[PDB]
Amino acid sequence: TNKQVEISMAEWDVMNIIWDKKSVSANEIVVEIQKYKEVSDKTIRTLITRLYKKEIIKRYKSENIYFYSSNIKEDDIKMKTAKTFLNKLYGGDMKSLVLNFAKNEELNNKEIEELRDILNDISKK
Amino acid sequence: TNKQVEISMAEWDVMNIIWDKKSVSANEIVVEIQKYKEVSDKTIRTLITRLYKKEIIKRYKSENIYFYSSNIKEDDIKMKTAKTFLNKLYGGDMKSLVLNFAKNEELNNKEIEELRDILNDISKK
DNA sequence: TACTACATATGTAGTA
DNA sequence: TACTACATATGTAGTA
Repeated sequence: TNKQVEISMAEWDVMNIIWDKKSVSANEIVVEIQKYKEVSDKTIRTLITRLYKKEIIKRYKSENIYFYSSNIKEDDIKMKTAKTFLNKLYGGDMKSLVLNFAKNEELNNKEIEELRDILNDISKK
Repeated sequence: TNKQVEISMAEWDVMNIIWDKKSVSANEIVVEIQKYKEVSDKTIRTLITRLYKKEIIKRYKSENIYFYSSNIKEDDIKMKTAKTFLNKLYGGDMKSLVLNFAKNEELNNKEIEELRDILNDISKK
């Protein structure tokens, strides 16, 4: 038995990379994340170490280098995070959140329609 | 000039109450929040104090009691939080998040249709 | 790669 | 109501 599966806000950047590349080396994660923000190799490795310790990822040695892989279902931890978020910011109501989106004009009719599409597509049995 | 407007995860419970009741007393916030979880008067007041200090709320004295009110646009801070969330968990793609919802079966066709509705309703000019 | 360091934050709550 | 206390966490990063 265990508890709360945790992913600090800054940790998602590491996990999204681990989930996206299935099996990766710290160095890899490090270069990938730098491709879009100023972060030190050490900092990222701390995140890596921390995830590894919370057991959200596992590893094995390949050459003499460590390669990491997810030890948690992505769809599940993101979904749990999202409900938390939705409850706190909208009393868990996708409507209330999709409506706050249109309102603040964070969506152009092109995206509004693509959505309405896919979404109409889901209702379709 | 100033910076980052902050609302710790536990703070939203206080703000949602301040935004919902327009002008409130700490005591009020305290009873309201207890109506759904075990939290001490002091704890909640700390949140209140902290928000007040970050200037996300202001106050005036009424009888000799303090009444607080929002000093920030709700639609704006929630929206900023949501983009942050969406970028981190879905590379900012409402589709990708609405699809993760249906998938994990966090939505019954009733809600799926209400959504598709309102949403189809938004595309409607 | 493994530990350690560390200012700031966070969730809880106690003293003045 | 105002401060203080405090374990744990968090984002950054340095030493072994």
